[PDB]
Amino acid sequence: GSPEFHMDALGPLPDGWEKKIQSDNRVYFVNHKNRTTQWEDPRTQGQEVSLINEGPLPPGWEIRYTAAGERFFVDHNTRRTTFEDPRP
Repeated sequence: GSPEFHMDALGPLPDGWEKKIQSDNRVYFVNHKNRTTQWEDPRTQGQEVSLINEGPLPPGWEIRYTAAGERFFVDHNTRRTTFEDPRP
């Protein structure tokens, strides 16, 4: 009797951030602790450094998972999805 909710409730609201996806595939973020909004993924706004300091996944990029269970990368600069590219 598994609930049709909280399937992957690790991503949405982990500690402060709140991620809501837009039909463009742009996730909005709202961190309520520090009060900040971020487009696509929180690439430390312009600085693009905080999630670069130990982040081999979220440099304002997105993992896009296909139903088969494959995660790709997504960059908003060129509007690209790709197997890898930013960091292994």
